Amino acid sequence: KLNNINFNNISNNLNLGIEVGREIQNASWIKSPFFSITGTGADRGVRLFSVA
Amino acid sequence: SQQPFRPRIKAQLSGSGVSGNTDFEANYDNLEILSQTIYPDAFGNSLRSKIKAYSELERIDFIKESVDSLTTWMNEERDKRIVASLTNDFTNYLYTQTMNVATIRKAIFHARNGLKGDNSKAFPIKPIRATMQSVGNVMVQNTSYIILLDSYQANQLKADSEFKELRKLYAFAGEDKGMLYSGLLGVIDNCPVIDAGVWNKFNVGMPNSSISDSDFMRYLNKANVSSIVTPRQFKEKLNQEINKEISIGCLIGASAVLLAGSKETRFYIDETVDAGRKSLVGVDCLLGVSKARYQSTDGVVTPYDNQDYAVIGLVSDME
Amino acid sequence: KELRKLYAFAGEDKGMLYSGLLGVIDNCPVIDAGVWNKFNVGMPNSSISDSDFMR
Amino acid sequence: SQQPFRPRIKAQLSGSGVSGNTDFEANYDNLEILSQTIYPDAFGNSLRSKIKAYSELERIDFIKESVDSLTTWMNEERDKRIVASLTNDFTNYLYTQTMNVATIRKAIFHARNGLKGDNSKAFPIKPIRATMQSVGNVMVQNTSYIILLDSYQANQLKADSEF
Amino acid sequence: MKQKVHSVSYLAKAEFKFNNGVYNLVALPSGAEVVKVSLEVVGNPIATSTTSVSVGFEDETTKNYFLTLDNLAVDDASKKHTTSAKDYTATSNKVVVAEVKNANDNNVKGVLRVLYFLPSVIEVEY
Amino acid sequence: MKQKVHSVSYLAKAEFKFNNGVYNLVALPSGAEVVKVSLEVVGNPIATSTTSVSVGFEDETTKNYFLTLDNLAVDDASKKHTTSAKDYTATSNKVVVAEVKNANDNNVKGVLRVLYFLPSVIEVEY
Repeated sequence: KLNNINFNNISNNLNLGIEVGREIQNASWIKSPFFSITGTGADRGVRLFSVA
Repeated sequence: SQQPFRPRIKAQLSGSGVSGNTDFEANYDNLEILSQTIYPDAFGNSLRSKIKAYSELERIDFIKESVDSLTTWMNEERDKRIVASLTNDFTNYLYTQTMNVATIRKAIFHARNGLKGDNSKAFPIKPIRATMQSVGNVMVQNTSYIILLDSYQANQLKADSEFKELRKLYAFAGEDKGMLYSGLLGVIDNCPVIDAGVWNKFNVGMPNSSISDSDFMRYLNKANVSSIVTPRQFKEKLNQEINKEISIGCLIGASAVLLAGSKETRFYIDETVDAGRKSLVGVDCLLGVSKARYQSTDGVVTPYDNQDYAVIGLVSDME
Repeated sequence: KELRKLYAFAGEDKGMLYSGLLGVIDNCPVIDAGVWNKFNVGMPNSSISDSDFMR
Repeated sequence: SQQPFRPRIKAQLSGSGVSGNTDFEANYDNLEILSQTIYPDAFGNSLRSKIKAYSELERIDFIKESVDSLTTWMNEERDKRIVASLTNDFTNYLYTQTMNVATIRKAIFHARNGLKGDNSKAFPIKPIRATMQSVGNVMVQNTSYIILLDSYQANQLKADSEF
Repeated sequence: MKQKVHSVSYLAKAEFKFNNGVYNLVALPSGAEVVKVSLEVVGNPIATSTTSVSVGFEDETTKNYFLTLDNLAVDDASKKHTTSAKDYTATSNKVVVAEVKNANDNNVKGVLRVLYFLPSVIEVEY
Repeated sequence: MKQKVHSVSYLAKAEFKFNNGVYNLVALPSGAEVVKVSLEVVGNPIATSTTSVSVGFEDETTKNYFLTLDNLAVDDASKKHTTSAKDYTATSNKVVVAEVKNANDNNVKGVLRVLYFLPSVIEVEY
């Protein structure tokens, strides 16, 4: 076992240093159609009552 | 310093939380962070000329022609890598016997909410664009993905009754002026539908189960991927449920494929072959291509764990 | 479909089929709210467990 | 100086190339040039007249009438050269019982993607025109060919529901 | 008298330890012209030995396309070295492997040498 | 598929006129991969000419590592050319020689062609 085929992709190259992404990007993007219904006026579909 | 790149995503919380007076520690939430590593790959091609007297005899300008040819070969290798990584082992896909607008809609809202072909609950796919529009007085957000169909699939979609209905509607309305005339597919549900071609030996297109395993596999990095399901193996998988070849398209959202490094190419012109008579023109590239597919950093099972981040497969019988 | 055709003749609810939306039906806007999953809010369905809803 | 003409096309490169550290000489590509040779052909027609006495008798201006009819003949015969060479020995074709827009769409798809009627592989036929057009924001390349049907196929197409 | 010839040539050499199993020995590119495949057994195979070696391809079920080699302890002269009688143009990327079975020997080794030409071609005039 | 292969090869031809003695024919460097050794008899060996040649190394006592030709006139056709069955890796600078004895002939000559690869390797990925 001296000169056999090594199936070692470039991930097994000890000259490469990995670089980690500069920012962790967020996997959350969705907005829902409820912030616009909600309100204080009596006409709103979801009415907020101010209660001290 | 085009080292292997590691981008990371922050999963979002799905925990029950804690009720009225129970303590936080009774149900902590996990801050699951996921990562991928994109290793580069080196590939290139060369052209050796004839003797100088023979090139000016046959009136072939070898440097010009070889640079042009190698530029084209290089662009096609790049895109074939992007598409091969984009189309192996779909974790999420829909199979239909003939492409139609119903299946494109199914895919678009499967991506909008997060669902799988078995009507499961995966994760919402981030779109290429997402805007706040106003229906009457309610602010909704509408998404725009990119649907890359195979040309057999675009030909199936053109002969679809509801697609003709929708083109009639657009005509009465007047927005996609010049798509049905120009043979294009236009926008369906805010999402541009594109005939992306057919994969052949000369240029890139959406693959099909007619391609050979080795011919498809020589375009995967094999350090950037975990498993490998070629279109032929994917056809065998879908066959376990008759002898029809399949055709593959993709709904893609933002960052479905990640390119690390420098997609620029290098040209090596050696005018010193055979003491200066002959000539060599080489073109080389080092590029990391990977389908966006993040793995759990520590150990945790998560909807994002071994799943295509922004790719739904769209499989139809190529006929 | 035929109501969208009528709207297009009249030219009133512009964009609510090129954008995938649903628009207004009888003065009242129709809205795709989404699907209820473990991640964000949508309209519920019978698939949800009783306990998960009652929470 | 209308000699036999020889035009040439540069074939598109294929072939694996080299990967990793393998040097270029392990897989040289072939810059392949294809040529055709077109040889000219002489053809013509002629009209002879009757005796001068008969031409003036029947008040036939022979030079004029003969010239315009021979012009029409020359036009038709050049066009028939073109059509015969165009229709000889199809290497790639589609058959159908009746001409419908399904088959025309299939033919445009086949031409743009280098497919044969049996889905075998070929090269993408170059179009009369090609353009970059934006759909949403994706730039697509649309192609215009030319479809030449006869009268019977044009009828079969007009009797098509999809048409 | 024009022709197209292969000007680039490689020799791959690989050792395996004559245990049981298969060994991924030689990596052939596509279109490569294999002109020599030779196996040399370095060692003293004891008498009463069943060790059998077979050099071939991995993609084929039986791994004995190129060479077979049995009875290593019978006339140590025609079993020490064995060259393949077959040439081969690689239609695709290939893996020349060697499969060994019934191995009942110690410190016996195999050196495989594969001389093959690369798929490149140049035009030659004579 | 990574591997390391020799890319440089030399053919060395030498001729010797079949007298008695040894002849320093081929020079091998350390690490050379002898992939072919062949000996060709140019001439018409006499009937009952019991001359005998053997090709091997000079540092070994019996110079018959590669080839041995006896009875050069019985099956002349199969005796014109003989190829060695062995492949060799030179661990030091070697000298391939031919020892020819019992030489009782005239005009008979030998040509030894030795094809060997050089010690250099390059890394090839397929």
